[PDB]
Amino acid sequence: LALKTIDWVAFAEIIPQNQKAIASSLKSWNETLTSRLAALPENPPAIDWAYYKANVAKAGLVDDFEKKFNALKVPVPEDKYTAQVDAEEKEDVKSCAEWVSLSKARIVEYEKEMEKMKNLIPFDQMTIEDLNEAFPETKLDKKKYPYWPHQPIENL
Amino acid sequence: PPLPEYGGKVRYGLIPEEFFQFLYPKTGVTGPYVLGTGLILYALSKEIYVISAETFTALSVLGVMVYGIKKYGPFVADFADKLNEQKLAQLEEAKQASIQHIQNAIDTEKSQQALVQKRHYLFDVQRNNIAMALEVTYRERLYRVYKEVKNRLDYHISVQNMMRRKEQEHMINWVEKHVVQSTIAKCIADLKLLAKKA
Amino acid sequence: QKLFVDKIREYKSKRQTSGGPVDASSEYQQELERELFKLKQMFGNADMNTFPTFKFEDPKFEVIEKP
Repeated sequence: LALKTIDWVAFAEIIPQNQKAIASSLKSWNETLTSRLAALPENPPAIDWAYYKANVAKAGLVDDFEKKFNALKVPVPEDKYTAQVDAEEKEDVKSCAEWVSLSKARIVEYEKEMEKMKNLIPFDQMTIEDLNEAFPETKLDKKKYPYWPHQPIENL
Repeated sequence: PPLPEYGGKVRYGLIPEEFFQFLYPKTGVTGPYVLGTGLILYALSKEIYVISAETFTALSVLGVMVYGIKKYGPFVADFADKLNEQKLAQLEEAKQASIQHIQNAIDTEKSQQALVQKRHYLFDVQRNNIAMALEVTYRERLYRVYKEVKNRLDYHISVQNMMRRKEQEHMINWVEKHVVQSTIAKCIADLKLLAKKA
Repeated sequence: QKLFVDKIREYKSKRQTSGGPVDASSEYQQELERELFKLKQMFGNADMNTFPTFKFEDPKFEVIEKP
């Protein structure tokens, strides 16, 4: 009995919106199957023979029934389903690893940028060029309005 | 390159304090006033400075301008400093807001990391369902086989016992309806039992 | 003792059934047939005197990976 305990809201967080129905069906399946497994014990109570040895006056019917039962090996079904989901898991892990590395790169870059902004020049000592380089939103569009004051008059 | 705080310490808006301290060790508090009055009396007397309507004018203008500064000076001063401090506060708020924006971006990316880390519950749920379904099918098979074998066994023992019942009841009814057809000896026994009344 | 002579003689006559498969029953078959009929077609319909055979079904399954 190899089961993996699970959160469920953590499951709910990681369902891309294209397949919420499939996943919800899977959750329902999980719970109904758990109940079904609880709905019956592990192994059947094997029939004793004495109660039928001393009661079934039929010749060799009880005997050969018991024996062919002993001579019966119920086919334990093999999955062939798990290995492929394992491979799918593998690929997903790879994609998540590359995505997360890219995100860590973006993260350290944001960090460097924030640190630049953190090491600012005291504003009173700051030439307009340093304000410009600190915020491109403080840069006159000398291209689109080439004459003074290079911006909408009313905007002043 | 910052601005030095203050100006030059001019006096009357016409003479800087450098001149007064310049003369201080030589004639001190009586130097400049005397030099000024002497020079002005000179320029008056020797027809150096002509007195005409221009005096009327320039005195009116000096008067207007002295009243002007002395009245509306503080207002323009504090308006200037208003403009400066306001621009400064606005720049500080732009800075803080940008810092906070990028910090939010960082924390959101970290959240992305946490979730895509959490991802694997999907695959372990799939695994769980697989194994559970398999063992369910197996146990169902075992109970199927035990059920069918028990069913055949019961069936046989049941028909056996039912035949036992039917034959037994038929036998007892046979013997009752058969003994009937079969001596005053019983009558003598009746008189004996009655004699046993007491 | 009437019923005691009855008991002994009738018991010795009843144990005398080695020759009688239903000991001079001569009837009650008309209902015995349908009785065991009911009992059978209530327990089942197949040959309930031979060993049980077994088919085994297998589960349904799906595409599970991201589509």
